[PDB]
Amino acid sequence: YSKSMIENKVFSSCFKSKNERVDAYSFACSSYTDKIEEYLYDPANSFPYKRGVKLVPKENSIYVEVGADTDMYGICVDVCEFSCTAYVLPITNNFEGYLVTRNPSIKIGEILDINNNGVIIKAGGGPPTAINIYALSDSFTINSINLIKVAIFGNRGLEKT
Amino acid sequence: LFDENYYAKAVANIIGEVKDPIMYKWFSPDQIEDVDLQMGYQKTVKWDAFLNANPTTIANEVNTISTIGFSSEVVRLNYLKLQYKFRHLKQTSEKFYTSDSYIGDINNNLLPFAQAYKLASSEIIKLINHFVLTGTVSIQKDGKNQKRLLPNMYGLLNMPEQIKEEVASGDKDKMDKIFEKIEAGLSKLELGDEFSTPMMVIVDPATSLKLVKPYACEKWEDVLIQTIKAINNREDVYIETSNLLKHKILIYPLNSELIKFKPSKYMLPTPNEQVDKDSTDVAHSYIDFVLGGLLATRKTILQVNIKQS
Amino acid sequence: LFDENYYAKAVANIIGEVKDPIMYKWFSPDQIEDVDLQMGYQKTVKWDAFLNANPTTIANEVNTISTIGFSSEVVRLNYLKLQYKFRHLKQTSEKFYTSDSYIGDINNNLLPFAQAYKLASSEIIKLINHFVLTGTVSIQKDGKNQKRLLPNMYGLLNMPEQIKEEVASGDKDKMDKIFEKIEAGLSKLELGDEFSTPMMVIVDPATSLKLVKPYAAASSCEKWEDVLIQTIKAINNREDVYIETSNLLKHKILIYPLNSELIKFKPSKYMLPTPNEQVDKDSTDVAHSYIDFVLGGLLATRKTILQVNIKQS
Amino acid sequence: ANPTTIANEVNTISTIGFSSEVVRLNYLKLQYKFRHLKQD
Amino acid sequence: ASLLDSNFVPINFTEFVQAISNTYKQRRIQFYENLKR
Repeated sequence: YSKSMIENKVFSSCFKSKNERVDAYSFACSSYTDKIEEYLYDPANSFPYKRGVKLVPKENSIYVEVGADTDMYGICVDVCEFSCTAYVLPITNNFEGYLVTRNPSIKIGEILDINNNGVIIKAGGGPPTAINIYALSDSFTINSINLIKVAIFGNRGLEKT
Repeated sequence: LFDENYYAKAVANIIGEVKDPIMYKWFSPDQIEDVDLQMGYQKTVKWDAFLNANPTTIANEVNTISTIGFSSEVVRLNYLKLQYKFRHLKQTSEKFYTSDSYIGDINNNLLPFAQAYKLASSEIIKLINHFVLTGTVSIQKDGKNQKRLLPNMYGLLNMPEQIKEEVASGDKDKMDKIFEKIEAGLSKLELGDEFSTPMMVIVDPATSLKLVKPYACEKWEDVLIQTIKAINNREDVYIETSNLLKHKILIYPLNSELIKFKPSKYMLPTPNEQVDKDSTDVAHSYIDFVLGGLLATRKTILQVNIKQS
Repeated sequence: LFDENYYAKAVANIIGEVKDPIMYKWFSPDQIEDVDLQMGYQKTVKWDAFLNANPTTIANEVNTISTIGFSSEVVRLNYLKLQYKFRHLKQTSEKFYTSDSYIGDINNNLLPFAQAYKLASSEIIKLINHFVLTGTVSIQKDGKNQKRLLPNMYGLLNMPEQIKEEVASGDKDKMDKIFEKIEAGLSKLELGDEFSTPMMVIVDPATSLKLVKPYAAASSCEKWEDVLIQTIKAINNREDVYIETSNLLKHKILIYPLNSELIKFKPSKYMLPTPNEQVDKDSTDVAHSYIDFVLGGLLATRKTILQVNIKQS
Repeated sequence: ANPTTIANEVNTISTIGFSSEVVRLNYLKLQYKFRHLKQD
Repeated sequence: ASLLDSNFVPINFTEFVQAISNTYKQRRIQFYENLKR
């Protein structure tokens, strides 16, 4: 898929709850001194936008591919499809923003984990979580893709259950 | 300054395209008085006088004359400073994104500084209006994840020591019960000698729909207006509909001696001097605003809440 | 501005000491035309006409006349913006690192901004020349770890739909076999109606050294270079033929006409290195600067480039 | 490293390094002694 | 509007960049004028 996604016959119809857009600005709270890196991504394997990515050093360049929490390099916050370039916030930096999830029913304050597809899921799935992820809001569906506001702050000392 | 600060130049050139806040319609021109304070608290002192005894008749010789006393009251108001950040294109980079009849990256959702500032200012003004009407700060339709605010920072709906009426969920569709509660609140209202003043009523869209129903060839709105005219010395009575309210009715006078808005003269959005820059074409800018400053006398606002559950 | 930006003043003062790119010798003056773009795509439309029938004889009264049609084709080119960063010394800190013979910190490899910018610009110009000649961007002699580029971004060596010939490994020293392949490629060339134009050939140093041997029993008064020139003149309507040696090439011979109607170079006006306004500063004596450059913009008609590769393995 | 493609927001950019080489030339003094007749 | 002309004084960085581009174009033109194959 894509982020921008088209001519319309008519325009689409308060200030509240207007941020529920797939192409919304990922950082709920931004900050200067946040490190952002550029990498290449596979244009036919998996679309890394708003997903946890890992570094795959290929024979021609270092790419980023959707990955699990065990081998996560960071979070892909934006993509330039013209150059097929992914922008990554390293895991060493804090993040507070909207990410792609696969569970349409997640409550606030729950512990979360990133799966092999770079997707937010409940931490009770069984895999030992290695990152501190907490749900700051209930998951909402855009009609279909599920998004959720999360706070990610570093790695977890001892893997939980 | 305009020879050096392109952003200040653009803000000056486009400041006039931001529409006026709708909160001005809820107050009289004399009720609003700006103050000089960004963040902190300000103490307002109100003086009064009273008669100690009956006046003294001046006849022949007399030295013992009745006296007039004085009293004072101190009120503290809190003001809060808030900020927002937005991204935009750079001035030296706008030329490479000036397309036909528009400027900016449609794919990247990047806009020129002037347009971005205008949109951000409009959104912040909407938020300020919501805070003034309600007294709470939230960005969700459910009204949750509210930002905790300082004490002595109240809106019209949540101001304490006012008349509060509740309509039970079983009577949520009975306009007769709603009007009975409204009459009870109006009876409990205390305006004293300042009763000769125009009155303002704010209602939600559902209540607005219910009001135009026939009275049980007369309308509930007409009956309410007559009832309010009975108490306000038959002055003007204004009715307003706001989507920021839900199952709430607000009634209050427009007299500057009872309810006064003393906002900071920096309350409306103002650009900040700091602009984030790097080697790319994307920059960041900051907008400041100030919240707080509503003062009201006791028992001068009627707030009716119609419970839904 | 020069009263406020010492870096801009120094760049203006020292910009003239950067040598011109060597890629200018591979194109005619008319073949290069600047464009105003940094990143994105640009479309070019070429118009053609054709005859529908025989001409109509005009005699007495005629209302029906033979018509002439038209056709068009669209070509899309891509451009890419790239940047580099380099550290240097703060302007006010140069006096504390001035020496009797030089300025800068040898022990820490710190230079004045002017010299650092000159060296970085020279390196970037070399990289741009390599990209223009070969069509790939890399910093390794092996040629691997290539930076992925945009589509419709090609060089003279990797332009698709051209004539490619391969001299086998066993004949890597047989100049006769090399000339056989060259003649086959020249025969396969299709210049259309623009054949009467000068031609340009670029060769590696090894091939250039082989080209000065007497023509082969060895023949006198004639060289392999002369034989090649005559062969190319046999197809270019006896026009001029130029030969160049480039160390960037390796066992490669590139032949193409110097005609703007067939091959054109429309580079961005900011293709050559340009300083960036942003300068990183802190409480120390070390500052950072940025240089920008734009790549892309080579257009060529199909089947007008001959690329002969001599195989070693 | 390879150059950085400036698109959208990025602050991590490939760098260009510098080096300084010091060239030293050594000069040595040498002598011979030979016998002759005072002023076979 | 070129760095070759010492009488030219840029006002801002955009003018400086334009002058740099014009200087590069003029240098290329001069090289092609002086070139003799």
